[PDB]
Amino acid sequence: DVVMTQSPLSLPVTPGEPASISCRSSQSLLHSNGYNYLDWYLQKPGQSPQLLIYLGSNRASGVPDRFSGSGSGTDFTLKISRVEAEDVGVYYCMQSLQTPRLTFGPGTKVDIKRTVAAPSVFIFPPSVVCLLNNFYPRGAKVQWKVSGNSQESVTEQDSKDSTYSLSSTLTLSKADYEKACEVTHQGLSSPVTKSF
Amino acid sequence: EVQLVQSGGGLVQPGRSLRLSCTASGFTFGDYAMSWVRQAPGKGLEWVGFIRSKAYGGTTEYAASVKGRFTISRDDSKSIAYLQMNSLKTEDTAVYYCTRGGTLFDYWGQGTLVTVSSASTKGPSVFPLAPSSAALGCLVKDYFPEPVTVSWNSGALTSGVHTFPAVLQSSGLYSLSSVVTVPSTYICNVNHKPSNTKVDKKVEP
Amino acid sequence: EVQLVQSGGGLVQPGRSLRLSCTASGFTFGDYAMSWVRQAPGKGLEWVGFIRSKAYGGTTEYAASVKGRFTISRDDSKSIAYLQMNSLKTEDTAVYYCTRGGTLFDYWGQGTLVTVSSASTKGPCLVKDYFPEPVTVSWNSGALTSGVHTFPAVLQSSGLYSLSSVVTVPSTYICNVNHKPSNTKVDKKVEP
Amino acid sequence: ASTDSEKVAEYLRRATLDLRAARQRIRELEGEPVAVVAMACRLPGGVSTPEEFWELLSEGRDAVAGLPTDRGWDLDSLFHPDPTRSGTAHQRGGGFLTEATAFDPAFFGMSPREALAVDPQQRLMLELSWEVLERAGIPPTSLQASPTGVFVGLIPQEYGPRLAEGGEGVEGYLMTGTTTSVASGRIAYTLGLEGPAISVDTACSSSLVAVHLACQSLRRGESSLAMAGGVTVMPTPGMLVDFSRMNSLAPDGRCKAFSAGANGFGMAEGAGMLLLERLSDARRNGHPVLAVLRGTAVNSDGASNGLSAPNGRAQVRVIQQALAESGLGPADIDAVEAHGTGTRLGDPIEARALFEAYGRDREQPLHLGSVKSNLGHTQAAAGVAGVIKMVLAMRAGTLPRTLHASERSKEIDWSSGAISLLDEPEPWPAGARPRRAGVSSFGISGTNAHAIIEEAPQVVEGERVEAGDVVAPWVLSASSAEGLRAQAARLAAHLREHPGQDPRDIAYSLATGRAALPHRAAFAPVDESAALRVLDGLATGNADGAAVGTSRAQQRAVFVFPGQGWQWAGMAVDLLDTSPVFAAALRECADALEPHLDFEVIPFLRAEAARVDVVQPVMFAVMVSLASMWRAHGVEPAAVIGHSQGEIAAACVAGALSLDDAARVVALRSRVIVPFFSTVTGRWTQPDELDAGYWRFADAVRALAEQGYRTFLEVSAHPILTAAIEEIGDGSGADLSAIHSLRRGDGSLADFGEALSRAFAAGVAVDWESVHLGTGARRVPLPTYPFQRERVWLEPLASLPAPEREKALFELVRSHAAAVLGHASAERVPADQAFAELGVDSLSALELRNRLGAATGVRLPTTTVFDHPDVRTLAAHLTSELG
Amino acid sequence: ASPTGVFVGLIPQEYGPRLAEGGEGVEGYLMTGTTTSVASGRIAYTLGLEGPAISVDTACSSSLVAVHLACQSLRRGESSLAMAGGVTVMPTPGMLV
Amino acid sequence: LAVLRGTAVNSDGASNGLSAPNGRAQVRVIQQALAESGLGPADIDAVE
Repeated sequence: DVVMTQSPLSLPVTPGEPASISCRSSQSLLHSNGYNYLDWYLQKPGQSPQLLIYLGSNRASGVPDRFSGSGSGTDFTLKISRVEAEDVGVYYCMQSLQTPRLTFGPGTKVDIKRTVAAPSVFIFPPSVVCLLNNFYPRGAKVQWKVSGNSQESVTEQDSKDSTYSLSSTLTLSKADYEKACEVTHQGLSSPVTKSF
Repeated sequence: EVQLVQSGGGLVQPGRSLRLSCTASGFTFGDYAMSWVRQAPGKGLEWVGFIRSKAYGGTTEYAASVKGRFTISRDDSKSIAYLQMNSLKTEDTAVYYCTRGGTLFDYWGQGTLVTVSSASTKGPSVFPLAPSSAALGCLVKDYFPEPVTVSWNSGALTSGVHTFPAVLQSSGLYSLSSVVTVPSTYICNVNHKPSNTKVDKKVEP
Repeated sequence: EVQLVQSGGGLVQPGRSLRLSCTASGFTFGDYAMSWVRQAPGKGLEWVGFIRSKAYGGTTEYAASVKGRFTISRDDSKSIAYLQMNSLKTEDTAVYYCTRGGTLFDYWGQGTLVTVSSASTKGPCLVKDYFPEPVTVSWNSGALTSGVHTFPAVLQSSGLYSLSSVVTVPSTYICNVNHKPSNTKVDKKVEP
Repeated sequence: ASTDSEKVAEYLRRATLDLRAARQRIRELEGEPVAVVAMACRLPGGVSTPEEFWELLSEGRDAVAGLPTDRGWDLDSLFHPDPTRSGTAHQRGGGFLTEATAFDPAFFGMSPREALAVDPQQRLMLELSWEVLERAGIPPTSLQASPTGVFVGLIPQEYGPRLAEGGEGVEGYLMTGTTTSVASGRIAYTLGLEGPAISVDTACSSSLVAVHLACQSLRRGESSLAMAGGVTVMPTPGMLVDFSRMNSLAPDGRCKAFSAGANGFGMAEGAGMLLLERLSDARRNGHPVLAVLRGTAVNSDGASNGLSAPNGRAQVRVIQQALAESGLGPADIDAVEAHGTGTRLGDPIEARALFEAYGRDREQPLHLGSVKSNLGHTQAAAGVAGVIKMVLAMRAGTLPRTLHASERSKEIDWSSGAISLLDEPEPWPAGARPRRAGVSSFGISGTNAHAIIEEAPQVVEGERVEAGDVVAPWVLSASSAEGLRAQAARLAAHLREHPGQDPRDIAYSLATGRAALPHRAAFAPVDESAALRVLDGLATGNADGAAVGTSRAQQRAVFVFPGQGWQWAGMAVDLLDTSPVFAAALRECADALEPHLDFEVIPFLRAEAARVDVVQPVMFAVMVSLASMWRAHGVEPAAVIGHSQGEIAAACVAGALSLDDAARVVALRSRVIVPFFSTVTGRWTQPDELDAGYWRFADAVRALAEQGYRTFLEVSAHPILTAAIEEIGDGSGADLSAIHSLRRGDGSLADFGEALSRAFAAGVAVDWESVHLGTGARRVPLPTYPFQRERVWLEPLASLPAPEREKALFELVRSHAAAVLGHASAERVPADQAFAELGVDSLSALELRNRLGAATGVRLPTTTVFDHPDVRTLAAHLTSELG
Repeated sequence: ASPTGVFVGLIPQEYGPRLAEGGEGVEGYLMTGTTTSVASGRIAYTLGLEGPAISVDTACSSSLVAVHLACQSLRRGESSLAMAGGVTVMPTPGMLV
Repeated sequence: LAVLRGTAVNSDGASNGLSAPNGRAQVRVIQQALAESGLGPADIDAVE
């Protein structure tokens, strides 16, 4: 009754070649009638969700032929043919054995594959900020200590280049300052610090 | 063809009441069963309620954090679904969707904002700086509501702009930031039509 | 891709036993449910029985007029269904069909014919008192092929079917018969 | 949710919906019907329009006159007492087109020397395509870079001298004028289409094969618009000489189908053309629908007895295939247009095949008729002509007659009675049973085809009408003054023939459906009789009550913002009270006046009801409202300039400040008492730099003219300082034309109408759709273009003394240009015209360059023609290369 | 009498004398032996095939156009077999002049 | 011997001359043929 996608949550893609998303489940469904009660959904950025494939692999009308499901009752996996533009968003695995479904699930993101370009680090002395630039793949750790209160934001996947940019702000109110800012990236070595 | 539209939504203080209208056309509305889903602003999708069909009669079941809070309503003369609001809470601020089907979520609606807060339109602050270099920064703080526009050099330079999305402050206000580049005469301009405020600021390093 | 190729039948004396086999092919035989339908000669259709799929168990409903006279068994290793004829009683003779599906009758396979009762060959223009089952006519030694009106056989009090054939002309006619098990050609002419 | 009780229901519903959608897609893909939109034809006799063809069919005449004389045929040794003598024909007549000799090369871009080498077939096809495009209502210039397939059926034949011997003037163009491949390539190149272009030759069934291929291409979705037809024009009597050898030609040359006096099939010539589109797309765009094609079939006779003799089994099979493809039963056809070749042996075979296909199971007697009795055999032009006749007669609800059919052939059985000859006209009224018909065409190669035609759906009914008061302008364009006069005369005559028309309908029809040719004339009518007088005046050649102007490659306009001058401002009535845009363009600016003046739309009316501090805000409001009205009516400026008080309006229209916010921010004190030219600085400036600190007319206008804009729209209630602008325009460069928006004392919308007419006459692009957003007007048929044809036919140094040197150079350049292009009248070529429209190509370009280099002894770049597309530009460049 | 399509690409060329000046031996076969439409008809008549026989002329891409048409006809299913090809022969040196 | 996938036919349109080839049209022909064949540009090794 518990299903998690178990597929790469990021899953970078590049057009031309195909891809796939695995979907591992708990004990198999295999309803006595002879079907698997598993569905797929796709969410475009800023769009309403739409259905792709219901039980088994019988993708509904309107859906392009490039999509095709498959899998047994406990090893469902969705195959996508040659990758094109868009199709970037969140994909959801949906079960049907338990009617009172609460949450669709974390889902798996999809984005265009790129290189491991390193980030950049800047500081802004005075209520101060620590921002970066072009640190694909997405990911950054902020551990202001000089911790507990912070506030950050992240933009989209940099359509023209696909290199995310981030900005985080130190939460302070007034002249209570009497006296750390480093970020670790997987495409980067030991973090660098400015510290005002 | 089959069209679904939603109406009813806006700013309401905590403890108010409201209703939402879902309109269906192009199919026999009697057979299908309506369901309402809600997506938090920056989180996943969580099911809210589900009303059965008169063929089986029946009613809804709702879920946790919504049971006993507000109810549903469904008609048949004009196929208009109604979702009631009772004692709205700030955490309920999220987009709402109305879609066909009770188990297989078929063709969806379009969504409605429906925000809950207790504040008033304010004037943004600026507090800008250029410490050494270059992504020049002119933040915007303490403004309400969300709609706001910013630009650089009175909307002249638009190459590399990295304006970041809004974030809710603990006081109910919002804070912004905007940096572009200068790897070397630059003025930051922001407008807040809801508060009808014009602010242009020059920043030096 | 889907055939049932049922087989197994013949002539059986009253108070005996027999069996029939329906052979699945192509589709997954496990999920579907089998059924048997019998059509009496010169009649409509009637339902015999069916067996549920393993997902719902092995329940078998024998309708009526049988009540344990016959039994239906299902095999999944070779995907073969069996109907066990037992204690046949006269009117049970018909052509039997094996169909796929419990309620909605699918591809329907094909039928097989069985007979009943005990008698012997007798030999036969009335062409009366024969019981192989088939009879052929060679009108005018196969020369005259016009105005033929051969009619189907008719059951009598003690079997021993009878036939009929006639031609007309307002104006040299042998009629004649053939009998496969006995070869009792009689030919002969007629003048009224 | 009840398990296994409701969940399966949703899945079943979804599966049923998907299955229904898939089956609908299959059905649509396999057999979607195609609709017929337009009509074009050129038939023997006096036929030039389909209506004339229908008239001829109704009166029941024949177009057999005799051999022509313009083509220079010998016409004497073509016959002899001995029929076996070489070079002797048999036919002493037939229907021949009399317009094959004439052509209009100037309308398209083609040099006369090149035009002299063009085959008559592709020569006629261009005119047919243009007419069929104009008739459907689609402007010819609209279809650019769009999928539009072209299919033509032709026969090679021979036109001019052999390639090996060559010619004198036409040497490098003998190929492109005397081949079959270019028959569609030329049309595609002229119209700029991008659909497939195919030329197919299958003897007498070429047109039917072409329409079948077009239908298949439309069904597959490869192209969204199709165009098919056939043509056959012979310039040499060799065809008759050859066909006389096997003695298959009747002496007189008349086709007697199914008659007792069969002698031959004669000969004739003609052309036809159709436009096709699938029914759904035609319905969506509102294109006219005449009839619907359902199914066709193509087959060959196979191993027939000999080569020429046909077979009946193939005909029966193809008929059955055509009937089964469209799913129409054999007892659902009312009439059939047979081949009707009239030969001795073909007629019994065709009759027996028709009896087998239809007459075996018939309840009502089938009606049979042949069009070749009226015209004779037209080779590839056949087939399509039969479809044209069928659709015309079936629209008119009357079956035409058949000539020389009073004596049925004895060799053909008629005892069945299921087939009735059309010896007399038969009414064909509409009824519950949809009307249908079928056509056939058999060639000498062996290929044969059949088709089924059905009546248009009865859904056009339901039109509403509504009166009105706004008068719409009338416009018309041509390619020359004579063309303009002829077009005006034709329009006047057609209007006289058919009275009771609606001025709105005619204005709507003329607004959309005609190209923007560089010879324009427009006006505004008040009566169906006064417009007739105006058209008669235009035909005579005097411009009275109408605006006439000639302009090519001039389409951009510029607004000019003056200061004061129209202080009467009496046009506060209507406009903002009647015109929706002017109404919506006044209050928001008036709302901006509330902060410090409380001056809304109503107090403007109350102030007038019949001090610059209050005139200036209303002046700004009038400026912005008129600018909004103009920009909404399709005309947008390329630049704007302002007077001392016009810079505020210039900033408002340039986006320097918001629509209403510009008003009371520049006027925060409120009385002080688009790429545009900054009048204070005399240069182009961006809207951003305008601020509070911001708050040579000849030089500005001359610079703007140098930039490439040659007109100005004076937005004001009265024309002010326009004469100075005109005078400065005359003194530098080309003529500079300006038009006022409105004139003091005339607040009627007719003033705006005539202003729009003048703007159109000035070459300003106008969006007629905004003018006709909705009035209750629909399309009405109109006459086509009046071409101006002429006969074409082949048969088998000073040392800078003065600017007078510049005129000498210009004259010699003109003479050389006339010489190279083959213009026999070396008296005049257009001056402002470029070279791309004169028909000069690379072959002529290098010859002209060599001639010029030899004439003046200077070195000239090869690509100079690209550098100087105009003769004037080349003359100016060469006159500056002295010393 | 089998469904079989023929598609041939051709460019018309002159071979003998003009029709108006027919020679001694050949008088009535002049046009039958030169028209491009009969090119496929000859094959369809000698082999007895009963299918669409079309001659297509589209300059240097005639063979490819014919192949495409044959492929479409086969896909639609109106014929069970097809033949496609092109040919070009220069009988007189007026071409390269 | 081999298998054909799909073909495409198109016209040059309005070029600078009747015999002047058009550039962008051929791109459309190739793209339409590839799309009809249901393949990608990376699946072709040689071109004649």
